[PDB]
Amino acid sequence: TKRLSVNYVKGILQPTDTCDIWDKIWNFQAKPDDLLISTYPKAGTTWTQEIVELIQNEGDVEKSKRFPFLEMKISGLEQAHAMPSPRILKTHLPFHLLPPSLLEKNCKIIYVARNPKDNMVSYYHFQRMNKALPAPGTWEEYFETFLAGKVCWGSWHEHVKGWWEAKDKHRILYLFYEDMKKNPKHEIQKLAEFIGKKLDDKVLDKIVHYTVGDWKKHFTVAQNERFDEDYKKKMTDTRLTFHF
Repeated sequence: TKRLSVNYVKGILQPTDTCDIWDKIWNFQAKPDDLLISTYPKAGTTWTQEIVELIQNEGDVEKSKRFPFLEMKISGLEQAHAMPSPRILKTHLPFHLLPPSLLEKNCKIIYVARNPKDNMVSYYHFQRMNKALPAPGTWEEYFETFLAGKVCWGSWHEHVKGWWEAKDKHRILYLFYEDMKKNPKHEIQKLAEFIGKKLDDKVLDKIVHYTVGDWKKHFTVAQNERFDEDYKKKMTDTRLTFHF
């Protein structure tokens, strides 16, 4: 499949059909009970959405009863527009580019961050499959492209940091993909509680049943030391912190 056009919009690479609708995305109309799931690409968006659906129903069979990406257009705006409330919305936007209605209405946002080395590997494969995304080049090229943030939705570093800095003054639950992998029950309960559910010592277990390090096989040691030196320079407010 031939690849589609990708261009800078407000400082980040995006699919050109996204770019073509920027003022529509920006002017997105949120509702107070909207729940937004925000992640860098391949940082757990689908997984988090499933857990959230399940949280909202608790019962696994009535869940086939509702997904739109604010920014996307093959559009996320249209599917959002015609969805009943409470809506579950998705985005890969960096925090400073979030449609302002989402903050004016004080909607609950769940951000999920993933360690950048596994995220780089996943995003590399994603770009290999997805026509709407730029050609990733070889792995060795891609490593440098990602390190520089020359990918859709911008630098991973800017992304996670911007969202982390936001959590103080905006209604954001900041989760780590690795924590969800290690201690799901603990994370599902945090998520439940953020969303307003006082759930059960045993409803958790149903969702826990029903719903890291791999990057080491892909990075050379040289790539790794270069990555870490770069990271140390970009990431200087070390309350923010990842398991690798």
